[PDB]
Amino acid sequence: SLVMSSPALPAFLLCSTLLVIKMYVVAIITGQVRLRKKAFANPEDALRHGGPQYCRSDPDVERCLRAHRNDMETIYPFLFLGFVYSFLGPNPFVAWMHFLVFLVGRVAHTVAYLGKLRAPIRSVTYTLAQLPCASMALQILWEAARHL
Amino acid sequence: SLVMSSPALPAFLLCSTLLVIKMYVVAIITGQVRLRKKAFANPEDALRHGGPQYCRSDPDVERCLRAHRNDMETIYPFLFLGFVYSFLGPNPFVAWMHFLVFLVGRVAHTVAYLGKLRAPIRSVTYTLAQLPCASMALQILWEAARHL
Amino acid sequence: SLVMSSPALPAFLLCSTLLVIKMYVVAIITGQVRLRKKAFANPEDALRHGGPQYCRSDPDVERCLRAHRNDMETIYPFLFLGFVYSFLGPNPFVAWMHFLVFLVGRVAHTVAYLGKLRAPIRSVTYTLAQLPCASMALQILWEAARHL
Ligand SMILES: N#Cc1cccc(C#N)c1-c1nc2c3ccccc3c3cc(Cl)ccc3c2[nH]1
Ligand SMILES: N#Cc1cccc(C#N)c1-c1nc2c3ccccc3c3cc(Cl)ccc3c2[nH]1
Ligand SMILES: N#Cc1cccc(C#N)c1-c1nc2c3ccccc3c3cc(Cl)ccc3c2[nH]1
Ligand SMILES: CCCCCCCCO[C@@H]1O[C@H](CO)[C@@H](O)[C@H](O)[C@H]1O
Ligand SMILES: CCCCCCCCO[C@@H]1O[C@H](CO)[C@@H](O)[C@H](O)[C@H]1O
Ligand SMILES: CCCCCCCCO[C@@H]1O[C@H](CO)[C@@H](O)[C@H](O)[C@H]1O
Ligand SMILES: CCCCCCCCO[C@@H]1O[C@H](CO)[C@@H](O)[C@H](O)[C@H]1O
Ligand SMILES: CCCCCCCCO[C@@H]1O[C@H](CO)[C@@H](O)[C@H](O)[C@H]1O
Ligand SMILES: CCCCCCCCO[C@@H]1O[C@H](CO)[C@@H](O)[C@H](O)[C@H]1O
Ligand SMILES: N[C@@H](CCC(=O)N[C@@H](CS)C(=O)NCC(=O)O)C(=O)O
Ligand SMILES: N[C@@H](CCC(=O)N[C@@H](CS)C(=O)NCC(=O)O)C(=O)O
Ligand SMILES: N[C@@H](CCC(=O)N[C@@H](CS)C(=O)NCC(=O)O)C(=O)O
Repeated sequence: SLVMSSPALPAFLLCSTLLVIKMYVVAIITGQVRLRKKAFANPEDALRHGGPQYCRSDPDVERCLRAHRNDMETIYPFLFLGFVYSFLGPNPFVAWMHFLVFLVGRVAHTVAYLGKLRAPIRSVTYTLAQLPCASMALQILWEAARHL
Repeated sequence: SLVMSSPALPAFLLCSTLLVIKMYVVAIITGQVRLRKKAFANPEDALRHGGPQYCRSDPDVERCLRAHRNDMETIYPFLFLGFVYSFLGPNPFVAWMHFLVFLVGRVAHTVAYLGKLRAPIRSVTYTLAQLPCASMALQILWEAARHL
Repeated sequence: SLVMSSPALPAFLLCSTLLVIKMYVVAIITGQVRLRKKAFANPEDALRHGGPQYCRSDPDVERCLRAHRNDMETIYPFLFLGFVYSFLGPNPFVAWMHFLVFLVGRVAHTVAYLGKLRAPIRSVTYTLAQLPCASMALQILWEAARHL
């Protein structure tokens, strides 16, 4: 199997795929919140689900959308950086720590966001998760630059 | 050519690149709608195109933005999952079916969204397209986990 | 090192990683603008930073969010297209030109957006940067199609 192309790759693929699934869960929650609160973004949706007055914004829906957007701002770059980083021959344990800190940080972020936890809990989880991404980005920069 | 690294890879790259182009088409449509409806997000844009009163929201522009955002929520994860999945040695026909269902589902989604088709047509196309993504994610999870 | 899998790869990884870092910079700027202008998206944030009246929208915050969103609409597809394109054996100089035009175009876009430069400066930078992406997408299409 090509999952063995590098020792850090299986850990990366586990963490990344869990995070993609976590984003799908946010999307599912968002749809459920729209139905429950009867808050739809499109008139065609609203007319199917009770009438035109239900084409409206809702704070809980908007919160779900913010969580999903923040995921796109952070998890998508990780998918790129973590994949490349896996092939740079990092210490396997060090790489696992990068991926684990990101995974735990991001799951905590979603819990803090959707669960409306007091500030600055969410902000701290965001910052914690960005640390390994910054670290990987710099390592990739040096490796890329040195092969120019 | 490295497109032959795995039998499913060419089909994946065809479907993915078509979907990226499809997203670019949505971006082009969005700009055209902004010009036609004179609905700009930035005061500097509005002042070039008729005056400050044209820095305003428009329902058709917002609809285009929702379609593009939903594309980012779904197509970007597919780019990751489909790429990895291509290297896991899936049955070539089975893989083609995963990629084809996603491609057709997503093109239908954009048509349903921008064409304002009655509910739940768009919702069904979204769900249809998510099915192969869920399938690929689970397969990657097992492969990654088993190589830990 | 696996950065040498193809002659264009180091240049791609340099430009891509710089762009990911550039997006992180936009995220940092966004947070700084929220604090400075006291404009928070969440009531829990606002209550930590002065009171509920600071859960409010701000034009500069919204501008930062638009820049970041446009980055997600354009840089993320480049991460995919540029990576694949690097392995298609393009002329090294031609590939460097694709990556450089995208990098310069996108950095200019962010400067034009956040710096509120007169129209159509931002629009032109967007269009300039999309050109190499369109070029790469078409090349990938042909390579993928021909290996079906
Ligand atoms: N419009 C809309 C809409 C808008 C916002 C959230 C949701 C949700 N969750 C929906 C939503 N409604 C339906 C639906 C309604 C009636 C009958 C069937 C369906 C249906 C069937 C499938 Cl297979 C998949 C999804 C849906 C579906 N999604
Ligand atoms: N501002 C703005 C804006 C805002 C929203 C949508 C659109 C569109 N579509 C625009 C928009 N205006 C121009 C433009 C205007 C006058 C002269 C030249 C241009 C121009 C030239 C090139 Cl090469 C590329 C793009 C544009 C362009 N885009
Ligand atoms: N809520 C919120 C919020 C909302 C919008 C922008 C920002 C910013 N920038 C913030 C924000 N506040 C804090 C913060 C506040 C008090 C004490 C500590 C912190 C803090 C600590 C770390 Cl390690 C990282 C981030 C933060 C942080 N971020
Ligand atoms: C991966 C998906 C994670 C979902 C996290 C669910 C967090 C919801 O948690 C809930 O939040 C409510 C406020 O929203 C509170 O009223 C509840 O006390 C709390 O249980
Ligand atoms: C406030 C400062 C936090 C910024 C995060 C920096 C992340 C550190 O990352 C480190 O960078 C070094 C130099 O590039 C490398 O030698 C290390 O391998 C890398 O882990
Ligand atoms: C990849 C891009 C797909 C573009 C799909 C275009 C769908 C537009 O379709 C149009 O929608 C209008 C409402 O918006 C209707 O008034 C028209 O009858 C219909 O033709
Ligand atoms: C409502 C239930 C729909 C959820 C979508 C699940 C997608 C099924 O996906 C399947 O999962 C199996 C176990 O992981 C694998 O053996 C199969 O290869 C895979 O196709
Ligand atoms: C990668 C991050 C790029 C940041 C670009 C910063 C551009 C800010 O530039 C500033 O913009 C202000 C309006 O916003 C103007 O008042 C100032 O004259 C100008 O210096
Ligand atoms: C307004 C027209 C601009 C559209 C951008 C097209 C980008 C051109 O891209 C070119 O496409 C050719 C055919 O696919 C290829 O042979 C070239 O390698 C490629 O650079
Ligand atoms: N787009 C972000 C940029 C900065 C950021 O990501 N901040 C973190 C820590 S405060 C966050 O959780 N933002 C909430 C959000 O993006 O909705 C924002 O508007 O806040
Ligand atoms: N962000 C999505 C999460 C769920 C989702 O993707 N739903 C599908 C099926 S109803 C959709 O097409 N959403 C419309 C959209 O994202 O604007 C939403 O707000 O609806
Ligand atoms: N989502 C974009 C689609 C088209 C686009 O990307 N346009 C460029 C050139 S005008 C841009 O900079 N858009 C500003 C933005 O996305 O906020 C939009 O709404 O404008």
